[PDB]
Amino acid sequence: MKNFSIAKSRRLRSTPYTSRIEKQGVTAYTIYNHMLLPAAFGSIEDSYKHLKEHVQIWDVAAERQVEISGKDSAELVQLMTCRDLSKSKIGRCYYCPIIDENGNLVNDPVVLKLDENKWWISIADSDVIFFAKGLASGHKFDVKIVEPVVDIMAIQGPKSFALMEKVFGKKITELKFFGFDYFDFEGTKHLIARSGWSKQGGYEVYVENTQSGQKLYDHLFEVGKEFNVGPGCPNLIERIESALLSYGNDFDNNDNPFECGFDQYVSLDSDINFLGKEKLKEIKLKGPQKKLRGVKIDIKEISLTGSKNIYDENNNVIGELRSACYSPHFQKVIGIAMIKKSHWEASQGFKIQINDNTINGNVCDLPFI
Amino acid sequence: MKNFSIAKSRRLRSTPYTSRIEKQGVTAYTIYNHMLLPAAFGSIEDSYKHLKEHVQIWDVAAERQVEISGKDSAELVQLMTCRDLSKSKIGRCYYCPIIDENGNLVNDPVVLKLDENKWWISIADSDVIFFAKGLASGHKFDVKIVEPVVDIMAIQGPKSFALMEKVFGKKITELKFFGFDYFDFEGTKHLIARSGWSKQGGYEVYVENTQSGQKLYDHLFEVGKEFNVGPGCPNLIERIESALLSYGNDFDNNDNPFECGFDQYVSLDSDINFLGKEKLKEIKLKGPQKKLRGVKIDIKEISLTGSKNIYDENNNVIGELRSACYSPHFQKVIGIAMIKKSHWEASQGFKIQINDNTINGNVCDLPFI
Ligand SMILES: Nc1nc2c(c(=O)[nH]1)N[C@@H](CNc1ccc(C(=O)N[C@@H](CCC(=O)O)C(=O)O)cc1)CN2
Ligand SMILES: Nc1nc2c(c(=O)[nH]1)N[C@@H](CNc1ccc(C(=O)N[C@@H](CCC(=O)O)C(=O)O)cc1)CN2
Ligand code: NA
Ligand code: NA
Repeated sequence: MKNFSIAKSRRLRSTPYTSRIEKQGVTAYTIYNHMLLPAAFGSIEDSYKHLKEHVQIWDVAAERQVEISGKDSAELVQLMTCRDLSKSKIGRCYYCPIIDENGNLVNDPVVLKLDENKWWISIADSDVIFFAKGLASGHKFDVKIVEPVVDIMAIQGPKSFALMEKVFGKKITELKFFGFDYFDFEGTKHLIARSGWSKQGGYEVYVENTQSGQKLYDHLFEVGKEFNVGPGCPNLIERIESALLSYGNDFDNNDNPFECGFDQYVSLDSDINFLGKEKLKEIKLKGPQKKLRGVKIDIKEISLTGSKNIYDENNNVIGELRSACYSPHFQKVIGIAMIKKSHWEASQGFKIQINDNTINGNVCDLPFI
Repeated sequence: MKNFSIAKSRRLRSTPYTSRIEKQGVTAYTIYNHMLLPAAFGSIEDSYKHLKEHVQIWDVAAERQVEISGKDSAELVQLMTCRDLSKSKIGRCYYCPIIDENGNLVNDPVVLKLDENKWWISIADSDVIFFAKGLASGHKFDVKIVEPVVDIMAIQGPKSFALMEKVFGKKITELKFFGFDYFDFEGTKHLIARSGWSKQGGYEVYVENTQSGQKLYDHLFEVGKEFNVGPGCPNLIERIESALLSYGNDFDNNDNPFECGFDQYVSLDSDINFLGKEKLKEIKLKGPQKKLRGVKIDIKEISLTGSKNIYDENNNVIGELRSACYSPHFQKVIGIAMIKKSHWEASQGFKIQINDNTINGNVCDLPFI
């Protein structure tokens, strides 16, 4: 078979939105944090054009929360990330690389400061919950760690602002990027952040009152018709163009923040303790020997399922292509590659095999646009 | 909406066997430890009948290892589990429930004792590696923790013994259940355990020398025609009939081992140090308020994708059905359910609404067969 079906089970968790999206045209799934995440609603290029011009409602429930509350909750959150949260404020979100004893990436969540003693870690695809539980047990921290009943619905695209203002009024229009607050829908208060995994604008509703969230989802579709609302999901083209990086795809637990472009989030000259601070000082002094870069490849199609080596002019491996797609903007294939320091330079040439032919590419900066 | 395609990416990791199985009729995948695990090679019933009669070779590379080595390794491994490993022997495997600060299940791995200071933890679907790393950081344990390059291939079914003897000769016939040793294939030594996720007999080859394991895979198909060898995968029907439990399906991180039938593996009266030991003591003294039980249901079809409530005659929830299938042995649907203390007794009747029919069922003992 060309395509393979996904085998559902309790373990591949469904979401509060599954039954809806399956009547709205979902065509493919991925699995993210042991949960169904839509991967396509038909054509990826059509979804991309629609996202950049209208507004979409997304089931991103698979962006699970790790809730850490209690006396030592701030310190435990800080312990896991190289980002300095000492001046963090309630009502703000923070992109926080989580690192291990080697200084290597575990996850790249968004952290929400709900209170000094209550934090939500909105995670990429790894079981941060068990990292946090292990750390807390070993450090004898006085915290409570749970995966709360939170199921994010995102509203993304340039008409997200107009749609959300229609539903919630003027107060939501004051919400700054990466801020959050609480908004009433039909008597129920929901936490809503201005965030999401696109650079096309919008919001993430952190649904705790599940039935009210399901009704809000339906209401967004009913009153969003004038904005050409449609279902959607994180878009491969958009996210590669925007260089929105994906744990497990572009970087993994063998990479450190300096190999990923996370330099601005590694706080080494402050007094905070975090895992691997250690080794991260050593890595920053010497400099990385590999780094994520963009590539352009002159061909019109690709289906990347895993890493592909890229090669030099002497057929020595000089990097690894990790994410890729056809970009209508460039009218060629673009992608994200971990490249050796020999071939870093924007415009450096390389060779790659697609099917059984050697095809030329060039290295470029991120983001692409 | 009926079946949905899986969307492949680097993050949904492929295995050393992917290219082979995709020429051998794989039709459906699940995701297990962020890795492709085959779910079907066409009809599940036909796969079931074949496994019960003959022999299958399985890609179960998604059964990842956590390797913990060094001076404090034995201690860290024991810290994670309620099972007493104090008299553990090199060359043996042990079923070892992994427990958190609440006494709840994180994973139900098989632990292989390679040396006093080298342990492999063969895991179910959760990121045990990060639990280990967290604990090790807090305790400042002198350990190395890695996910090694190990990609299990299983050989399962009543003809597995004869096929393996064919390849490896008499000495493999000496291997006892849950034992392992090293066996030469074409000059490469492979760790082989008598284990696997069926009750139909066989082995798991812990392939480290990937190229050699791939050659072995091919060789088993070539020499296994005598035994009607075929490809396959863990089988829903067989595993429910055999009462083999799956983390994330039958039990999860809100359940403790006394709710799951793991009592024999919980060591409370020895001197071992592990997480939640106090709380398991508290919990054992009250007794569980819910437990896993078997059910039989009077219909011939089901497609279970999540928990389904099961009811008494006056419409109160008495439990949650978590895994189910049609069983050709029973000529009816069977399953595994978390049932409330009020309604455990074998033979207790219940009702379940499936679409337009209320269907009768009853509670029963595990295992079924
Ligand atoms: N809830 C929420 N949770 C998340 C994601 C999200 O999407 N929203 N995405 C995954 C984690 N990855 C990212 C990647 C990028 C961003 C993001 O939005 N980044 C801004 C960072 C802004 C900043 O640095 O302050 C950027 O322009 O790069 C957020 C999460 C999983 N967790
Ligand atoms: N490598 C290996 N690793 C594993 C699995 C496996 O399948 N093999 N399976 C997953 C964990 N679950 C199980 C469930 C049952 C068994 C099993 O085999 N149980 C015997 C227990 C025998 C004993 O306790 O000694 C039984 O008959 O119930 C093994 C792993 C993930 N890790
Ligand atoms: Na989701
Ligand atoms: Na696998």
